[PDB]
Amino acid sequence: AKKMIPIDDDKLIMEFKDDATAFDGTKKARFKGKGWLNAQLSVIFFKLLEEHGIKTHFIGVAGGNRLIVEKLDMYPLEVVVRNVVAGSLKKRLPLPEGYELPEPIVELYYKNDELHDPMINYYHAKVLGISLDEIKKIEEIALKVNEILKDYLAKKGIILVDFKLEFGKDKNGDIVLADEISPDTCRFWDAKTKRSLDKDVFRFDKGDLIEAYKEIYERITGEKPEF
Amino acid sequence: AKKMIPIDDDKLIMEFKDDATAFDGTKKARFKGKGWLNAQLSVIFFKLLEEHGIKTHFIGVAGGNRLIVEKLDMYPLEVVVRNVVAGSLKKRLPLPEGYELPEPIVELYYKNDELHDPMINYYHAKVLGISLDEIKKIEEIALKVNEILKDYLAKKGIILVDFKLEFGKDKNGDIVLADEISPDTCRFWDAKTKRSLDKDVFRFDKGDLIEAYKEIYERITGEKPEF
Ligand SMILES: Nc1ncnc2c1ncn2[C@@H]1O[C@H](COP(=O)(O)OP(=O)(O)O)[C@@H](O)[C@H]1O
Ligand SMILES: Nc1ncnc2c1ncn2[C@@H]1O[C@H](COP(=O)(O)OP(=O)(O)O)[C@@H](O)[C@H]1O
Ligand SMILES: Nc1ccn([C@@H]2O[C@H](COP(=O)(O)OP(=O)(O)O)[C@@H](O)[C@H]2O)c(=O)n1
Ligand SMILES: Nc1ccn([C@@H]2O[C@H](COP(=O)(O)OP(=O)(O)O)[C@@H](O)[C@H]2O)c(=O)n1
Ligand SMILES: [Mg+2]
Ligand SMILES: [Mg+2]
Repeated sequence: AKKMIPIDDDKLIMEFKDDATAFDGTKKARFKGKGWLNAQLSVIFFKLLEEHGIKTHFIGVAGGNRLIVEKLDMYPLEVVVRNVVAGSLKKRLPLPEGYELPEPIVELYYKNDELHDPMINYYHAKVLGISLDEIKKIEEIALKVNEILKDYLAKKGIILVDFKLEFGKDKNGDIVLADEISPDTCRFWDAKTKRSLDKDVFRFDKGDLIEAYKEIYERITGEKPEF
Repeated sequence: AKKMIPIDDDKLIMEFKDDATAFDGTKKARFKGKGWLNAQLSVIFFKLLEEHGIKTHFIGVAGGNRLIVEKLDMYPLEVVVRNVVAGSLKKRLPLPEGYELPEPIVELYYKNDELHDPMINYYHAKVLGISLDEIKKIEEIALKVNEILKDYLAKKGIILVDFKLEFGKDKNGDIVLADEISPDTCRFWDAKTKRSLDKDVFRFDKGDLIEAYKEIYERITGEKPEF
């Protein structure tokens, strides 16, 4: 869904594409303007998190669908935080879609195509070269990001159902929030109707993706998308 | 593979059957004497662990295939400890069968038929009513059991590849080792040849199960099985 283009030893161009993919790449479509929306929303979320003292890779914008970001030594992880039961959590817990969790759940996934991103725990992570201290710091950050995003979104009639983060290490060996934060990588539900305003619209044919992503953008910024 | 028969409020009969099952119950056979072997080996392992200060449910033997055990409030968990890469670990880590782990891996599985025993982490466990303190105590015990069994077995030319444990709570709220410890619930490899002396013989048609289980029994006790 994104192009990464080097600049020097220090930074990268992160370009968001109009392509959407689901079910291990077996479902595909293109949505004009999706790249733009995902980029803008990432910018907005990264700026919010920075103000709250979250170290992120965001440096700046490079016009349109492109962000300027700090190059990191990436952890091969996808870190999922979950507030409300949806998606794959229904295969691990005998709870219905929409069940409100008594506290957030953090799941670790091994980012590995050959193995299709299997869930892992702290012991697997250690065998992968990720110390317990590092894992603990990663989850601590993910849970803080959760709090800030859910609070900020709740005040806008949006429930943060779950979401995925990625992380890397900077030259100082600090753990820095990376990749993207968009309706591609989060579940957003309208607080009243409880309907999806995210990639689930594309996954399960729930309506128009662009319209749902625009709606998210409008309800967050108070403005209509210019493209 | 086992019958559980109540006695009073305090204890249960644990009866080991000759039935073997694999691949979510899609492969089945009966092996005369398997019940006997599994019972005896469980007794031997529970006695070893008790001597080492592991609290287990073992009370006594009730002749033949039947053990007397303390009734516990069971945790709905299967706790897997792994020393050498085998089985499902090959789908989570890009490592070959027989790879020696730099340290043991503990995996938690939600004992749930509808969901087919999915792997879980500490956060899922908490939603299931299992506190972090409880999980930490459970893994602490599993890792101690690992050390004792692998040491004791290594001195007998047997590598403990991985194994599954189960636990419950007694009336004092102590965490007590439960269920069974047998060639059904462990991977045992001959140290020299590295061949399976466990249920994998039945899983992948590697030879005779009874002969492999007898071999385990003989190499552990120094005596031939009487039945
Ligand atoms: N700051 C960063 N430095 C280096 N790599 C990054 C950074 N942020 C994200 N990445 C990586 O760049 C890629 C972004 O493109 P994406 O479409 O997400 O690829 P993928 O299909 O591998 O997830 C991902 O592999 C992601 O982990
Ligand atoms: N001390 C104990 N008290 C109560 N239940 C136990 C104890 N030890 C084992 N169990 C449970 O009894 C059953 C033993 O029979 P088993 O064939 O293992 O059944 P299952 O197919 O459910 O694993 C299991 O459900 C196990 O969790
Ligand atoms: N490879 C992945 C997997 C999940 N996710 C996101 O992480 C959250 C958890 O998704 P999930 O575990 O239910 O997986 P799916 O339902 O997406 O298959 C969802 O918001 C997904 O959008 C992601 O961005 N990338
Ligand atoms: N339901 C289960 C699952 C695994 N196990 C044991 O736990 C260890 C880990 O097995 P595994 O995770 O590779 O699963 P399988 O290879 O048995 O499918 C093996 O020694 C199994 O014999 C068990 O006793 N009961
Ligand atoms: Mg990605
Ligand atoms: Mg059992």
